Amino acid sequence: ERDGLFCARIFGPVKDYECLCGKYKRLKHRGVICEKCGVEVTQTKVRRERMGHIELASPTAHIWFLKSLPSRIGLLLDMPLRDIERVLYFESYVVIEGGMTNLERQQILTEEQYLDALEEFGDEFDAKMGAEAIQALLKSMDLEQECEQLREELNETNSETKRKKLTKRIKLLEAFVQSGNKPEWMILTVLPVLPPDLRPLVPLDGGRFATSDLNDLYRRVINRNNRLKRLLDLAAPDIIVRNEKRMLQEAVDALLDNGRRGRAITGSNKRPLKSLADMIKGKQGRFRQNLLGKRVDYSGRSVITVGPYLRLHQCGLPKKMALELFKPFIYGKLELRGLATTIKAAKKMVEREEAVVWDILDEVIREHPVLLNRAPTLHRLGIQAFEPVLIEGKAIQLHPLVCAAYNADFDGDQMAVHVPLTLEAQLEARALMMSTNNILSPANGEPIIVPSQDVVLGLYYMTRDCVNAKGEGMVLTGPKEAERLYRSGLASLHARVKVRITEYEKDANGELVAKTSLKDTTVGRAILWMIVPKGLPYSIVNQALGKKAISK
Amino acid sequence: IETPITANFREGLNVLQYFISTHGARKGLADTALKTANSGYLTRRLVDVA
Amino acid sequence: IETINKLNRISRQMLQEMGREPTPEELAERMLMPEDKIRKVLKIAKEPISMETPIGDDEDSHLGDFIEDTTLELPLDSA
Amino acid sequence: YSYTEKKRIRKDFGKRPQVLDVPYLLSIQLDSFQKFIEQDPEGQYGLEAAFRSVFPIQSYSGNSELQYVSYRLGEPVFDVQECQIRGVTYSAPLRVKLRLVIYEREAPEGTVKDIKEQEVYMGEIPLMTDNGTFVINGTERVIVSQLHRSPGVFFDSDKGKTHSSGKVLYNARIIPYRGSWLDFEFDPKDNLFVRIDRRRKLPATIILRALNYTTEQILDLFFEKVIFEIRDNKLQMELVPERLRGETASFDIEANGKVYVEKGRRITARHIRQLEKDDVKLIEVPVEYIAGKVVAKDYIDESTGELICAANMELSLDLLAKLSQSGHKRIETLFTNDLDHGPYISETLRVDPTNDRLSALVEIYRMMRPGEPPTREAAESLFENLFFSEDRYDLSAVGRMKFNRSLLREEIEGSGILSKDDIIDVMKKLIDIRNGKGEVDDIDHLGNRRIRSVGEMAENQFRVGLVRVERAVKERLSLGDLDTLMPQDMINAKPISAAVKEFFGSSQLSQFMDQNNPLSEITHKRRISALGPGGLTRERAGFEVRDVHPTHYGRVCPIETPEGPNIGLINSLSVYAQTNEYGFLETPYRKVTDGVVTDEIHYLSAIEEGNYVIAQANSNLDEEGHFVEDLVTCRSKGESSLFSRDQVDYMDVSTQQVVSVGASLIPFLEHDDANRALMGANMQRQAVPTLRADKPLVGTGMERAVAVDSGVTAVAKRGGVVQYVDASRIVIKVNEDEMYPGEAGIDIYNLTKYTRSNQNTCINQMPCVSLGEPVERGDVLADGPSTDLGELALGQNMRVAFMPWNGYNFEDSILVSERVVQEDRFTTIHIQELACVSRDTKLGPEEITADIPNVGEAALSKLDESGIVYIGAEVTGGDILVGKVTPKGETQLTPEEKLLRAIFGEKASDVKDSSLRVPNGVSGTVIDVQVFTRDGVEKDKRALEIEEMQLKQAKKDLSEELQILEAGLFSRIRAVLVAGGVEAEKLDKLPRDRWLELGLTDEEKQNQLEQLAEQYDELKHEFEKKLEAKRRKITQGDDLAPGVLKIVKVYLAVKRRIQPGDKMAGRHGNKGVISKINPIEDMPYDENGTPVDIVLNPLGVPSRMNIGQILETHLGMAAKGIGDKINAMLKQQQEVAKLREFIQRAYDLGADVRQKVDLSTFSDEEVMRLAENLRKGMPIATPVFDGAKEAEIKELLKLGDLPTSGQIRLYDGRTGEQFERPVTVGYMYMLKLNHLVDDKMHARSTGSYSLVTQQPLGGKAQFGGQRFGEMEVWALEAYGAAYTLQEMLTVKSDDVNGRTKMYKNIVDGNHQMEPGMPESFNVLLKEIRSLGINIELEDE
Repeated sequence: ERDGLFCARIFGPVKDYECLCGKYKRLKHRGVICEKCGVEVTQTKVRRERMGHIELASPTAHIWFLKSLPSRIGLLLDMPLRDIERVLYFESYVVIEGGMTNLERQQILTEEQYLDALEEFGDEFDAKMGAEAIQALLKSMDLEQECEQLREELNETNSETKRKKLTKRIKLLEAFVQSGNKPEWMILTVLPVLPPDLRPLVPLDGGRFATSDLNDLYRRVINRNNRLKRLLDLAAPDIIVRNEKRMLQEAVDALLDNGRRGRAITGSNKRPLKSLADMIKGKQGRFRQNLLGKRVDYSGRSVITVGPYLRLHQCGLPKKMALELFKPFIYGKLELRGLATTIKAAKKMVEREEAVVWDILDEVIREHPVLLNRAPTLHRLGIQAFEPVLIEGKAIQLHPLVCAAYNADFDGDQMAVHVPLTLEAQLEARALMMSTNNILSPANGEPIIVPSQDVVLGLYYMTRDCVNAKGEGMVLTGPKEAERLYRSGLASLHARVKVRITEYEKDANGELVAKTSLKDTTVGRAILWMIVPKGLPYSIVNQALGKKAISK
Repeated sequence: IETPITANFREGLNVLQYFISTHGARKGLADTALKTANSGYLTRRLVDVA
Repeated sequence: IETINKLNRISRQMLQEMGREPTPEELAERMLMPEDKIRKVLKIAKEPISMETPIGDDEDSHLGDFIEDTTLELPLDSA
Repeated sequence: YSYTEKKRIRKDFGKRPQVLDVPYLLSIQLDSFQKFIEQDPEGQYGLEAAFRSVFPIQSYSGNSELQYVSYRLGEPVFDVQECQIRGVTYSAPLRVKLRLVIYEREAPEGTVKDIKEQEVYMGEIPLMTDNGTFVINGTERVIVSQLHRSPGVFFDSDKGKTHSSGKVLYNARIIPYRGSWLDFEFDPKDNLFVRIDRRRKLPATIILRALNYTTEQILDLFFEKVIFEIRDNKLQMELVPERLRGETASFDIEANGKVYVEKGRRITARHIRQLEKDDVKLIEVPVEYIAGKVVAKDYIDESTGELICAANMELSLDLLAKLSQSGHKRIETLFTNDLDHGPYISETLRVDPTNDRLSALVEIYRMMRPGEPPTREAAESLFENLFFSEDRYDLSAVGRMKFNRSLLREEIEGSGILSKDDIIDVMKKLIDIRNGKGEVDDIDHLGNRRIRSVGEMAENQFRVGLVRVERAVKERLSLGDLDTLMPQDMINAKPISAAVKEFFGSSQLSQFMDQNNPLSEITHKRRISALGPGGLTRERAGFEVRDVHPTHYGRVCPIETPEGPNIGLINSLSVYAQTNEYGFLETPYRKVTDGVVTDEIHYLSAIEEGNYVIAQANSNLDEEGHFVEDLVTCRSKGESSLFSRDQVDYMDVSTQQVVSVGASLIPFLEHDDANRALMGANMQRQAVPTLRADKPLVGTGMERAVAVDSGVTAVAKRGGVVQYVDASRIVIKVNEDEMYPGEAGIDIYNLTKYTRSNQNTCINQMPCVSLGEPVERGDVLADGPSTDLGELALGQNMRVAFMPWNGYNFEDSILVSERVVQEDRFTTIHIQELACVSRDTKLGPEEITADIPNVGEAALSKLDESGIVYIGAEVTGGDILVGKVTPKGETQLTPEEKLLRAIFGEKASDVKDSSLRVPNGVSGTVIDVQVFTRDGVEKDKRALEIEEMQLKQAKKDLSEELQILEAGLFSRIRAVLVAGGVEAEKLDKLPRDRWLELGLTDEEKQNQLEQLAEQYDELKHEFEKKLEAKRRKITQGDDLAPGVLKIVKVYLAVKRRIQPGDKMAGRHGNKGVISKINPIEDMPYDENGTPVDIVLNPLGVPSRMNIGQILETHLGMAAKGIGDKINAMLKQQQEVAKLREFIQRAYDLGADVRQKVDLSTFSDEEVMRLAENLRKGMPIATPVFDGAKEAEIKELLKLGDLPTSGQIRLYDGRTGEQFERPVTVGYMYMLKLNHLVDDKMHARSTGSYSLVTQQPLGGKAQFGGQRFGEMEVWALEAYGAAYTLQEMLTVKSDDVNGRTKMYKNIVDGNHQMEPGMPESFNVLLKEIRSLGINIELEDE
């Protein structure tokens, strides 16, 4: 409608550069106000960054300015919350400023007391109802005089409670003065309207309409404002005016903070509407759902797989992940070499799954980082980067040694895959969050690899001894001879066999010291020493290798 | 409990000992399942502080 | 609103007499009006659904993000 | 022994005999459904109680009334199959007989003015099938066993954690069924406070004063009176000698004698009995003892006339002097001296400022609704309607019984409202418990909570609907005319039907039936949920409620409940438990009379269980005699101890009475942990059927009952000779003993093939009976989706070896072989629904045209002239299924596209392309399409094809029945003609339809022939009427959603073979995942014939404190050895007698067996069929908590010519080396959840976004991005990375310009970021500005 909530004249056009009546085609016409509908031909995103306003008849007190602790309104006015509540809800009248010596500012009178005091005097007893009285009091009050009075009173008495109260009041007054705000701005005469894009009204797929509770709240507020205007224009009685003002105050409250001081407004079916206070304060609010963490493009979730099939800084990914995430790079490097005509044809060629598509994807995945995630991400090791390799089976493989880093056992969990696009992010993921660079835990200087695997138990068994059964009673020259003797199927890895171990120790400057001697050991321990490079002593592997042993 | 279990999982158990250990097993399970959230709240607080 | 109220009062007697939902053909024959008007009234007379209605039995995810944005274009057509 | 048991016999290792009868699993459901509907004039159950409590209704005038007579249940309109296919709510109409009786205003009781009666339709009520499904909108929903507390009074104590000094306080809550609860709590100031609906705390005496009670009456009812006498110089009292318990004597007690009690010493028991034997009557007590007490009654002044001293006043010297001068020498004083009593009511009276009943009513009215002036009439009416109203305040008959049992009353039946003495008795019991006499009631006790079933929920919904409709009737009757208005136009059927539909479609209890396997349906219908409306919430639940109470023995299964936030809240009802008429769970026991266990069974509740003693089922039965051990272990009051023979009261039936089926199906339950058993039960109830169902080798003894009570198999209600067998229809001839003379003795059963559910799988009914095999009542003629012959086949039996590998059994994973995939093992069938709807727009009607622009022959070769895929076509993800076009208006185009169109010169008509496509990665085959249109739109020559196909598929069973009946009638006519005359050669040559035209002699045979002709005509008319009714139902079954022209459902079927990425587990809970599929060559193998198929991980097995799968593997190895021996003996034709002897010797191996195998009475063909069935290994069974020891396992291994150790070395399929230690190998039964990697895996780069935030959506169906929470943000902050965080946050979630610039740079090969401003930040700024806050781009 030409005067509705999301009217095209106030908030701009609905479609992309199109008027209301569909007359202003030829997008060239920009900024031309129509004579029939009056719609400025602009883009659709204009409605996103603009808002409206509502002209109210009677001023309204901001609910969250006095309901929020410690009731800053009552602190600035030196009045408890019950009194300002009785004043705002039109339960009792308050004296704004009394020229006579009978009463002064901040004096409450009931219905009978007001009538008794009004029949005696006249033309000097200033008293209004709720919001108007509070606005007049905030306008007539002086901040400097009150600050001077408080500073003079604090020098005389030093009562702890009263001193702290006056100190907090002086702090609030000084902050209000230095902020440059005006006390008249506390009341509300013209309230803003939420942009139409933040409160959408689109038809659902089921042939029905999906409305918003904020639209209903704004409609209620507008209806109450129109009723108040019609009552004021027709000289409504005092009781009806008070009731309408109370209803308008309740509507403003429900629009700002729906149902926290009393009973919430009944919603559509059974549940009450949520207001902006619920969208800001609640756990499902915008802060911890669209600012800190939210949905991200170029992402995926997949199932884990149990098999190394690669090296430490590499992981196994199915063809599809890059089937759906690396397609922009596919199109880019297709336009690079020119194997495809256009992007629209390259999309169809990828949808046909040709062999050249996979041949190009193999180069797309060549040396490309990818972030793996396990929910929840408690410590730093929950976010690491690797490089994928195309395999069969549509489940992502996980590194065996990062099971203690992600704290995710192979019981059928789900891993998150993310792809960095910018060279900056790719380089900072390749350098910083690599499994080779980040090997220690952030908690202590110990290696985070404290493993499971009765496989490793069998390693420990290799590092064990046994009976003197067939195979013991020889001497071997090096670990390779023991490896050959064990692989040929001649003896076990428990034979007490002296091995000619050539051990290397670091020098005082950083060089290596070569020394060869015989060591009484077994075959498995010799194989383990062979696995150990030429940079560690032999006295550490000479004992049983358990959990703490391999950790050390 | 005053009367403990005498058998083990190798020779088998009866209904009494199984029912008397189940209410402790599920008790611990519910305890850790409810504390996995208090731990997350503590992590949230510690991240917000520092 | 008056036409909808009359149609509802007629459907109330139709369901009391027959026991089944009132068919549009019989309603149009009794109202002496074409079926197009009855169809349009039955289509328009529907209360809009709220935006915070939970999709499932659990009150975990509401209807906040369940509708796709088919108004603006996508990067594909832009490129 | 039935034929289903004769096909194959399960070796049961039962130590104790089974004397009870296995009850029906889904018994509570059907019992409640009957009690809610079945007509009962004397029973107050369901609609009867509803119309008895609501009607007769009284209006304000009281001249016209509406009385209830009875109700009538309608007939089902459509069949269950039609309601499931189309989507119509299966229900029956309801007709209630209501009488309108109008009295006269002139005559006092003149009721001869208007008396009418009529049947009114109040709406439809959804019925229940044999299984228990609720067909709502074409979906099978189920409401299941809400758990709440029984209405009554509950006394509890505060176990600290909220106090000021640390004093144990008490409270008593009244839980009603409809109304507001009352809470009587003890204030830490030793005061009794009352709360109504948790609004405001009032004194405890205001409610008593509101019931017309004075102070003296309250003091007399609560406290006791003691008489004090005075004769001008003394203070004598009638002291009872048994009241001096715990009283310090402050004077010398002298009662006509010497000093009895010394001054300073307390009163002892010996002094009590001495003074009692002395017969003390009067004691001269000093003045200090009396001065300081509280009077009981009001002593008026006979001289003046005013009140000298009122009640509840402390005594003093002047008061005693005035009372002595007035003449009151019989002072009645209360007795409050020690902990035996308490002056709490006195303090309550002192605090309470009210004086009379009027002030009490005023205070109650001010508390209930503040801000309103209190009036006498309105307050009195409110106080009478809140609690003293029958239609408003009434809990239950069970509620009244519980109230009387709590107050220790004698009668268990009373009124529905509370009286003036019930509250007084409750307060007296509460103060007695406070004094230290009673006991605090427990909440976890089953005697304090109850279950609300389908019947009670439906009754509550009907009560709400009837209250709403009676409010409407009261609104409509007080204004309308009493003569021209009919009762059919006053009552509207919209509110009741709307409430019923809301309850059956959107309530928390109404959940979709998990139809993965029949075991899931059983454990879901036999569930008990404590979440939903009426009970506690997910957040309110704490630790004290979720713990298993010792009273849950044999009632609630403690090892079957979903984990996470719903742990210990939604449990499984045990097998032998049953819900009585009061709503409490009970378990059948056996009477023990002086050690002799008889066949007498008595059901006991929790309160009745906590009083007697129960002996466990492990006691040895001495051939129907007494106990063997002198000290038998038994349980009572929550403690187990050794009792003698005469101390045994009841005995349990078996050991499976505590654990339900879904958790007791484990072969070895006592060898597993509680958490392990819970996880195994969950993995078993969430299992998925396979392609070829095979019975499990290891199992239990109650699987037959579950398979026959699941209701998915063919239930033989009569039993007889099966005549015709087919893949979809089976007929069976009922025997002459059960054949009724009225109807025909032939039963037809239609096999439901590939039924659609909300858990899409392969749901079919495969026939099992052959041609010429008779069956009896209670057999299985056809199996289901996950049921084998007489058993419930969930997964599949495969070989499993416990040994490490090169990393394929890293952490509790599953490594499989290639033969599993080659033999189609672990293969399912998925059915994905795809619905294309046709809706007309505001600018153009919607049409369906096969001709789609920009579509070649590739996509049109598999489409009909209308645009529908041929039934039987194999499609791949990306093909168009339904051709739908939309008219498009004049759309503006960019000058580039205009120049391109001018260059090419093509037409390019404005027609949208909104046709339905197959989702990516889905290559399957369409089973059958369904086209649903409204009555206005014509079928358009397309639905006619499927309609004719359905009609050809139909008219089969009806035609066969008609032909059989006609043949029987012709045989009867031939028999009558033979009995009448000699007609043998002139009947077969003549046609069958020309037998009624032959005219015989004028005798009784002519009349018989005429009667038979009339019967044939009646049968033909009945067939024609049935055909007309079927056609009418088909015609009227064209209901469509408003604003919808046509709906085309595809129901695409996909094979989805086994591939790595699926979760697999067993019954003990060995959950994992398919690591890889290695070929049969690279797998370990045995010495002779059995290569290893599955390799498990022995890492996490010994750490989870459960043997389990080890014993299962050993028993499976024994069964496989027995089966291999049977197969080897069957491959030769040596002798059938040798096979019989071997089978007998194998089945008679158990020393103490429960069931004796009878094989000598079987024939040769039966033994051959048994051997052919056991070729795949004999099914070994064992009861719950009663498993065979290791000795019996070793004996069974030795029987099948296997090593007694059960651990055999293997050979590696890669190098061929022999391992050091042998390997534990054997057959096991593996299962798998849905957990499909095709559905779990979901990734997207670009796509649809949100509206308010322009952010991607979340979910597989949504096809959107993935959530990036704050934990990953903190992890990135801990790192030195700064670009990844911002790239994921701002230019991938909301900023359209940034993401489109990045896309343009990537498609052109630039890899540039160019960050911008987040749209979510702008949204937050606008949201903050909406509140009236100024934030305007603070620059540098």
